[PDB]
Amino acid sequence: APIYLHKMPETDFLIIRTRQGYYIRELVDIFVVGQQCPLFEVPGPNSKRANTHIRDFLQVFIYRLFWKSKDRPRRIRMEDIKKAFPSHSESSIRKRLKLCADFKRTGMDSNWWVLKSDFRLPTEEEIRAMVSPEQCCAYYSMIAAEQRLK
Amino acid sequence: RFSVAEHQERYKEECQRIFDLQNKVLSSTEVLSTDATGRCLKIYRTFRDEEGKEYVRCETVRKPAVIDAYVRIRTTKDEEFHREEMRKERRRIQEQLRRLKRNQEKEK
Amino acid sequence: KIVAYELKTGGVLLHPIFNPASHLHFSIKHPHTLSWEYYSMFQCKAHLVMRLIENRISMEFMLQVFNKLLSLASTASSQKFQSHMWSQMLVSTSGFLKSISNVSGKDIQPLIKQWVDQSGVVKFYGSFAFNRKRNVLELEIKQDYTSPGTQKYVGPLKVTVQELDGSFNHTLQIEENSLKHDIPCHSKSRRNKKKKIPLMNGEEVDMDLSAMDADSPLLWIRIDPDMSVLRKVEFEQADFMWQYQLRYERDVVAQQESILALEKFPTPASRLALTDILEQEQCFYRVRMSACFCLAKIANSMVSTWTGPPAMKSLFTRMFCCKSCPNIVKTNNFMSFQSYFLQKTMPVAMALLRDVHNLCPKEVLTFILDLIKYNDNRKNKFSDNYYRAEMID
Amino acid sequence: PHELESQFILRLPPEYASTVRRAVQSGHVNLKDRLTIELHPDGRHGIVRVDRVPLASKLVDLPCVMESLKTIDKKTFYKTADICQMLVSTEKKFIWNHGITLPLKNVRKRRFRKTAKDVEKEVKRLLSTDAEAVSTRWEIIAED
DNA sequence: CGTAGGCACGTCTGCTCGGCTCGAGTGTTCGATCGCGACTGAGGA
Repeated sequence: APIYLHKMPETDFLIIRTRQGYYIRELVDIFVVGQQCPLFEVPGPNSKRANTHIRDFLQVFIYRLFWKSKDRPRRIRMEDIKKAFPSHSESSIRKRLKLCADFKRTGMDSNWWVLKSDFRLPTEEEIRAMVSPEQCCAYYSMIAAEQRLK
Repeated sequence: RFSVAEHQERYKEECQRIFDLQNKVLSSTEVLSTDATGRCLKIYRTFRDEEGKEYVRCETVRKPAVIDAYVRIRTTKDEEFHREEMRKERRRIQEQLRRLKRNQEKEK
Repeated sequence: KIVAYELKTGGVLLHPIFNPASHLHFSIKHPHTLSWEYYSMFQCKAHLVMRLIENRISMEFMLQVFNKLLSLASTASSQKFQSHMWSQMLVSTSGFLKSISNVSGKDIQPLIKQWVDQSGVVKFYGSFAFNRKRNVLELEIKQDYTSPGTQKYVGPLKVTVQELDGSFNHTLQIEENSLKHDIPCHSKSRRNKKKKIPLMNGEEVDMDLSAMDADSPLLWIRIDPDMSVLRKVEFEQADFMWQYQLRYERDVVAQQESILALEKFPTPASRLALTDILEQEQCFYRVRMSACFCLAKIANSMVSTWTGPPAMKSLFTRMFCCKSCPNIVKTNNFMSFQSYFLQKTMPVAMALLRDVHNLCPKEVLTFILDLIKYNDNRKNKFSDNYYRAEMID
Repeated sequence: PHELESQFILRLPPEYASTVRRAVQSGHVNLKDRLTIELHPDGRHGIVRVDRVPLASKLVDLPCVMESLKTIDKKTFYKTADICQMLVSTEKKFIWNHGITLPLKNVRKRRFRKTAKDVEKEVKRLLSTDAEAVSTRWEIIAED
């Protein structure tokens, strides 16, 4: 997108607030961004690319929760995923956990989804190759436009 | 009756013209001076006050935006014919489980 | 070279830890106890693993790594302090990986763990089947990991399928328990109309689709085309797919592997494919030099079927002899450097022709002797010693 | 965990902006005592106190979306936050029509495409009143 | 008095059915040239 450098107004400063306090910078350079020329295609609603991105995003989140688990048989809880993705029906989450995990009801690891012993958890570069950040931006543009149209 | 170079060149020139108008307006440091039915919706509501009373409230909505969103739910709820249904499903599951236990008793 | 050496004896272990390699009859703790063939294969495997690191982390970041090492060394090289700073001129593995992680933000520790610390190459056996109903291509890739030189690959794997709609790349995840990989296939509407089939590069060509199957759109398959692993591939295509891959591919390693795989199919369509490769300038010359020997082997295998003259003789008289005299060779002008190499390699392959009696024919031996007699080199600006030496060969 | 930082723009009167700018570019902690910000529980009202002199403030919504972009080499820029609010110092009142840059003035009125068919919340309240009721009578009306 | 054998939820398992997307495959329409006969001015008998 074509950008155009303008000097800042003489009255405006930039306040960065966090939990601890306010911080102030001056700004001197501000660009105006023209009409964008899109290089990535935003998917449509209920598209095949849309549902593929939703499934791959849920799978990447599940793999990264398994990597974060400290238990020697890696184990996660279902309501962590239900807190992250609350619009998802639990059939889809159980579909993602069906391969790569199993539910232990009794004994040790009870009410946990332990990782299968034959399953090799993917490395960091494979998980990065699953979903790209630009696909997430295209999905966020689609669902925001879905809301505005709705 | 051109169907080829005319359309392509026309599109190209309109593209250069718009690109060049946008560049100029945006980079300008010039200061800019600060500058169907025609039908409303009316609703009558019947409620009971403390002790004993039956007051009725007639409320008129003149906002056509509020109208559209209001009516669309009724028309949907009119075609929509639930916590009660979930309770009914729970009762059904209890009955089915009792029947299964009776079947187990019959088998043993 | 390295897959032959590592399957022959054990494997080359870059970066051992101090024995770490006990499969081989010398100690790898010191350079002066290494076998010389091991030293040669060590340098060879080191530069191929560096090409793999360039494949994971792009070439400009790789040159930035090398420039950072050189710049640390040249700031170190001007100090006078006795090695307070002169040891920045010495590189290590941990320092090299740390500089890579500094310039790129990715670390290569799985790739380092697989191809450096582990000492093995991988073997791929592939076979496909086209499902016409669901329009999919079911690949079947199995590894031989129980041979003495081999190891098991669990990473991703690129495969390139040339169908009628073009060339498509697919990434396959080859875990330990994996065997069947279903990839999707495109249309076959470039057989409905005669349109040109688009290639791996941007161009497109006219293909003779009479040899292709009617139900499958796919023309050829290549497992790991970019040589992104240290591998030996054994793919089972059909012979027309090998001939299409020899003719219309825009990759020299795929043309070479199709030449290497056409020796098992001595059909006359393969003879036509190799002869069309031999006649074709704008093919890479080392592919035509291989097609000479492949054509000689195929010609030896289809005796009592061969129709006309011996192989490559009419082609030699068409390319390198006079128009008015077929058995007199043209006077030597070696200024093209690709028909020079092809001219000096074609009788060497032509002499491997054999008759039904297992004796070289007296039509090819007489042709080679007439190539020797009528040799005139008083007119080119180049010497004749290699061409005459190849005539003796 | 990590919480995304919340950056906004502070607009001051021009003499007070010059004193605050001089104190910022000086860099001492003397500025910390001089400049304070008190945000009222309205959420859209405040005091900015420059040199202990109170100024009345309003937190307004900006028509465009700005993004802070940091850099280390001035060739690649990383987005750090989204700015949409400004605490100008001196509902419909809390919406700013103009943009910060000079070319963007009256952007909301002129350079913004408007598509139309609070209101949703009012409809939800009406539905709740209908539920708490017993009998509901409705008619699309005419002039009356 | 204690003490082991039957009733509610929660979450997962598995199969069935209906709906939606999406691309391959096939038939249909319409401008874009190709060729034929003809129109119509034109320099030599």
